[PDB]
Amino acid sequence: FVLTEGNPRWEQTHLTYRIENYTPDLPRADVDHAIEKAFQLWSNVTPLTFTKVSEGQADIMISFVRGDHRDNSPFDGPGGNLAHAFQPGPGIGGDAHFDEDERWTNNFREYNLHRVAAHALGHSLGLSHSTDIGALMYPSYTFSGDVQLAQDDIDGIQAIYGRSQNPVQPIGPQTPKACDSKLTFDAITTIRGEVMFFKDRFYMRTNPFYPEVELNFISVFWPQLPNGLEAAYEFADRDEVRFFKGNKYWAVQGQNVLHGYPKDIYSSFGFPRTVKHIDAALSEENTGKTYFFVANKYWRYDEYKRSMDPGYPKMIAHDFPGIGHKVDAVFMKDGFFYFFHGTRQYKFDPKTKRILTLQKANSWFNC
Amino acid sequence: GPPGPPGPPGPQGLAGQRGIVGLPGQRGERGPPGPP
Amino acid sequence: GPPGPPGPPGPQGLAGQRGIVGLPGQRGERGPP
Amino acid sequence: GPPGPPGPPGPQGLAGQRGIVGLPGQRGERGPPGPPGPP
Ligand SMILES: [Ca+2]
Ligand SMILES: [Ca+2]
Ligand SMILES: [Ca+2]
Ligand SMILES: [Ca+2]
Ligand SMILES: [Zn+2]
Ligand SMILES: [Zn+2]
Repeated sequence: FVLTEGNPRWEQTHLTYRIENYTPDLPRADVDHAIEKAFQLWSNVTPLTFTKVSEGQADIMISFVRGDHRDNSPFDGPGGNLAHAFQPGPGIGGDAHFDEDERWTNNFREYNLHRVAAHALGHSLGLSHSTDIGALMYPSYTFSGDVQLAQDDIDGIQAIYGRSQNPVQPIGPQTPKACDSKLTFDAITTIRGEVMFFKDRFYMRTNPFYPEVELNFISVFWPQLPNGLEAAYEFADRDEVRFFKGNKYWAVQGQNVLHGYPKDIYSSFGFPRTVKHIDAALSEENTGKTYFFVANKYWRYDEYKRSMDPGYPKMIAHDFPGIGHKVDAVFMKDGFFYFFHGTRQYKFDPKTKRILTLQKANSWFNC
Repeated sequence: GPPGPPGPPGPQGLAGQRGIVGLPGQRGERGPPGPP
Repeated sequence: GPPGPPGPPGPQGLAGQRGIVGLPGQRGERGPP
Repeated sequence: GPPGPPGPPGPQGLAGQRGIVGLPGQRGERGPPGPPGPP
């Protein structure tokens, strides 16, 4: 997080704001609400309060404007800069201007007003752009349907004003660090030539032609997948990547979620309802044999026959000696199976069923 | 003493950062059949 | 008098270029017999 | 009696919003032929 230069802050703990004008994009109420709710995310973690005066002068004037508008920071039409706000202070101080040339929505569609507002209001209270990709205060519009402060935004805002008086004390999601032992995984897939590891609402993109690991919100490519995936595997044959979350899964074709998902795992694959979820999964190079690990047992699905294989509720501790009792993630690359559990990665050899090399989970990165 | 005037404008704002590299394209269909 | 209003905010920065396009999918597999 | 001097500059305008994800690349070439069938 970054505190604006000059450390601008408000002296008065009880602030007032006002929605000067409105956008013809959303019913005045949906906007009042969107802004009401946004102001709450910040007041929820600080001693600050935000009252809305319907007329007169408010500490924060919120307005919707186009291109040039007597303020030094003209808008660029559709796209790009969605809005701006000014650091705390008198007059124009602490104001927010939303680029009207934008299509403001109260849904998933491009440019959800609420999500863009929570950011702006960050600048309005004294915060500047954070270098942490998972922060709300990161100069980039992403949106997975939910909008919350990241632990980073909470730290930064409380650095300026202090904590909420609430007795429990709110907390936000933390961002993963590629090169940090103890790092663990939720799922690992091989989407088109590269390998993507998942951790929370983030992915770590590893591509052979490039040297660096890329960290980012899974929503960059797939806004409508569920937050916190459980397993994922690519199926070359049908250029598909299936993601799992509990009792159902999502099929993604490159960058587009296919029509019809999520879809339950019991009907589509044939698991007993005793299996409430999949822990990890990987599919054979070309033999069309997808393996789904469920606790200490595993199942094998025949992708072509679109049905499980003969009596497969088999124990992992048998057909896969060593690896362990539990699997967090798994993926196949170069005829080898790389099992992940906790912080350790096993280089299992299917050919001779032997654990060739124990290693760091984050080993696959540049550390 | 009478209050002075306003200072100039803050320097230009930084350019926005580039975007995320697109995902790889779809693998090509399989080659044609074999010559009997 | 007052050495004075701190002055207006500089203009906002341009938006960053789109993201470079990704690579051309791996070639297909060798056809059937 | 005398009007004071000019105030300091101005806060630097906020940085620009970030770019937009890249289009996914074009599909790859078709694979090589397949081994010979019957004699
Ligand atoms: Ca104001
Ligand atoms: Ca715009
Ligand atoms: Ca409009
Ligand atoms: Ca898992
Ligand atoms: Zn403006
Ligand atoms: Zn911003």
